[PDB]
Amino acid sequence: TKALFFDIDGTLVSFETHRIPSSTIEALEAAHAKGLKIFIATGRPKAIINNLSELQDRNLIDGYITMNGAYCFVGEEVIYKSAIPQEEVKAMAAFCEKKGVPCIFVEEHNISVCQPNEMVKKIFYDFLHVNVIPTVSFEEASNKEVIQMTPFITEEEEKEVLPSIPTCEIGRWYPAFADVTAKGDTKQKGIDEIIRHFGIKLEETMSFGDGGNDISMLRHAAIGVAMGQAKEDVKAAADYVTAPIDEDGISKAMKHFGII
Ligand SMILES: [Mg+2]
Ligand SMILES: [Mg+2]
Repeated sequence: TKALFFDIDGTLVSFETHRIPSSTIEALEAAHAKGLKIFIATGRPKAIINNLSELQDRNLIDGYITMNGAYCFVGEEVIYKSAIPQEEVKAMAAFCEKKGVPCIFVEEHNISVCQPNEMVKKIFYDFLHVNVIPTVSFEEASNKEVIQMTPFITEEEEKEVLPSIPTCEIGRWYPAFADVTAKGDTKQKGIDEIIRHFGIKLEETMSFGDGGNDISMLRHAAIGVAMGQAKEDVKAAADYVTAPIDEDGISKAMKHFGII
């Protein structure tokens, strides 16, 4: 194994404590010293990655896959970025508008929210301490080149709009919102973009995840690891199920594979 891909929330950072376990930091320091490249693979836009300062201050991250693979970069170099078909951006906007539900629209250098409600303030601010996202109208947000949109819709509502965003990927790990990206843009695409830059082969990758939006990279990586507390469809997509995050699941999996 030469490249490791880690989802953030529920894989590196505990939803319960909001911290990265000490054994995870120790395991990544050991893998780093042995030459393994360590990559983040998150549905979060770079703008709101505010919980990795411990890995970042240790300079342990070699590259970032953000917005579920639609925005990837290594250092200061953007190696891959896509945008959602404008008509599908308009369709989702129209849908959220009709339904009276919030929706975040993320651009390369801007992030906005349309019709924010308590679910938005609670989840992103009170819970994840994310910076207040500026409010804008559905009309304005959907006139920009959007890399990822995050409608706060349930799985049932989702079924309602699928028909109007026919080529988009939808990744969901929570019942209250999903991340929508262009055709083919999932963490699996992010792995491919990243490894090409380092001359690393797919058979030399390992991914770690706990959510629905991790299923494609768990299947795609040579070895996929699901966190012990992930739902069963996430575990079924993996080659190995490790312990829950707060039971040293990352360090245990890495030890089990002989990486450290
Ligand atoms: Mg997660
Ligand atoms: Mg696999």
